[PDB]
Amino acid sequence: MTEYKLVVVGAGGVGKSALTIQLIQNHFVDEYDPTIEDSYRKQVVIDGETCLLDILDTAGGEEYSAMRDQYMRTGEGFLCVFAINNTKSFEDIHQYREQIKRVKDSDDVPMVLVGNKCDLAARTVESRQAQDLARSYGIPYIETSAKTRQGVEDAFYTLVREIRQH
Ligand SMILES: Nc1nc2c(ncn2[C@@H]2O[C@H](COP(=O)(O)OP(=O)(O)NP(=O)(O)O)[C@@H](O)[C@H]2O)c(=O)[nH]1
Ligand SMILES: [Ca+2]
Ligand SMILES: [Ca+2]
Ligand SMILES: [Mg+2]
Ligand SMILES: [Mg+2]
Ligand SMILES: [Mg+2]
Repeated sequence: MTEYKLVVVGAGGVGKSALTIQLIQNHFVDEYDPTIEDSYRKQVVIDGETCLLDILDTAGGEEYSAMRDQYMRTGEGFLCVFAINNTKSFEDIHQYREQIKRVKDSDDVPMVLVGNKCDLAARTVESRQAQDLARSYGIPYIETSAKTRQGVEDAFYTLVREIRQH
């Protein structure tokens, strides 16, 4: 069956792990344990196709950049995650995108921009601001909450649908 190798990137604390765990394991991780490099695999049906998702959950932050380079190399699509209550995380996105382009040696990599923590009310990144960034990259913008599950399947499945257009 078809395998989709997805990679989740973005600043520390934005919810990469919580998103992945919610998708794969159907619960919300409330605590914060920084990630080094974790993988999850699960068989799912997406648009009638039985397939295997292989999801790489990466370490966030400029300090782990070198480590990510090699682990990121076989990624077929990337979720670029910021949190809607963390302006710096949004400002950091372009650096993650640039890393992706470096590791894939391509300007045309399947990606989705994800604004996570949309259950929180202390919003400092407005939807339109993120829409505009995504538009510049030619990719979708989707908001998610790993806490409530809002948008979580949509984000990951949309990434699969972007891979399929490549
Ligand atoms: N309210 C709310 N909290 C969230 C959401 N997603 C993650 N969090 C919280 O934010 C914290 C960090 O989440 P985590 O997934 O560990 O972040 P990360 O991006 O994997 N960090 P790292 O790069 O260090 O591994 C946790 O306390 C988690 O519960 C969300 O959608 N809503
Ligand atoms: Ca929990
Ligand atoms: Ca390279
Ligand atoms: Mg993590
Ligand atoms: Mg503002
Ligand atoms: Mg398209």
